[PDB]
Amino acid sequence: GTEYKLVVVGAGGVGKSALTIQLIQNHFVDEYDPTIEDSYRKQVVIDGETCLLDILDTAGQEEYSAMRDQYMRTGEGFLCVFAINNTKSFEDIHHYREQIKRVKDSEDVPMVLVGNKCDLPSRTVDTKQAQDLARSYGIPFIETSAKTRQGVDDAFYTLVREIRKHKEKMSKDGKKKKKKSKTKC
Amino acid sequence: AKDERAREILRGFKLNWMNLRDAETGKILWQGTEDLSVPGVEHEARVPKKILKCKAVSRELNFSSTEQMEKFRLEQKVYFKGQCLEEWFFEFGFVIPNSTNTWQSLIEAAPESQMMPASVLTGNVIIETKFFDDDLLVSTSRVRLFYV
Ligand SMILES: Nc1nc2c(ncn2[C@@H]2O[C@H](COP(=O)(O)OP(=O)(O)O)[C@@H](O)[C@H]2O)c(=O)[nH]1
Ligand SMILES: *C/C=C(\C)CC/C=C(\C)CCC=C(C)C
Repeated sequence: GTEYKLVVVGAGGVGKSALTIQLIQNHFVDEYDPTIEDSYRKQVVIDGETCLLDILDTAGQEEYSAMRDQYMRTGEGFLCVFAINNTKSFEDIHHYREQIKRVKDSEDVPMVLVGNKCDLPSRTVDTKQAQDLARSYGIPFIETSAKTRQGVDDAFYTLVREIRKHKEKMSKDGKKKKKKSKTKC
Repeated sequence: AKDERAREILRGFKLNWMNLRDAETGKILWQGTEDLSVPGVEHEARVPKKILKCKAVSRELNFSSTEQMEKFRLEQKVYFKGQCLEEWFFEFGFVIPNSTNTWQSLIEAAPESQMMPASVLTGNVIIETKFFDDDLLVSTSRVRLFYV
């Protein structure tokens, strides 16, 4: 019963809301949904362990300084989303990564790079360009379409696996300090 | 510039005293007033062998510094017959210019199985201590440890 706070960031119009709705409700934008979108708590099973995902779509909140600070401090893992038909959204990615790193004052924040709208033929960002960026950061890259649901679960589940690796590493370090920090004089 | 600042700090830096107490009872087991921190000459220290039976010891270092330091800290390497037995990192933090400060560190004993007898340790232990201000090396000094 562990809660993972996952925060979806990226430029306006990249599909952050579409991706979140597709994860939560198993369907693409269809019928009218008057729901104010902020955070949502969803129970899922990843690799046989039940957990709660607290998923924040930042589309509304990113414009407000105190809200940005708060979600970057509280978020455990970050989906950094661009659209494969919008080179500007891809160029914006490093700004989001650097902001998150500064706010958390840490160099290994769990993150996954997501190239959304991969159902579209008019691509301006190559898979290889995106892979290279992700390799340079040491993080996974996943191509998604919120429209077809391709890669949506994979994107969020991969991020949870990145958070678990981070948390398992911190618990081994804490044990390793306890053992190392005793003297024979 | 960094070379000049390290020289300035060491010039204004003085180790006034040090002692070791049993952590549980607070009784002073050993006291030194020698500047065991001087870089040039290997220093000797003769500490009572009962120190090895303490569950933990409290070490207090009292020092003065004319120069301000942001992140005053220590690295200690403990060598047994020339082999690195242990490595320790201690941080003091911000040193006020022209201040005199007492720095307390708690050192807990390893399990009884891993403890080494005074008869094996005595004369074979060298403690190399490096004093830093952030990443700037101020001095290196060495003490040869006897258990009597
Ligand atoms: N073709 C296609 N369109 C998408 C996809 N995801 C989102 N969109 C559309 O892109 C627009 C912006 O999506 P939205 O989720 O509002 O983006 P946000 O501003 O990042 O939350 C909307 O018109 C969506 O229908 C996708 O995977 N494929
Ligand atoms: C448990 C045994 C210890 C901590 C050995 C005592 C160490 C010294 C005496 C030398 C310490 C030297 C400096 C603080 C410069």
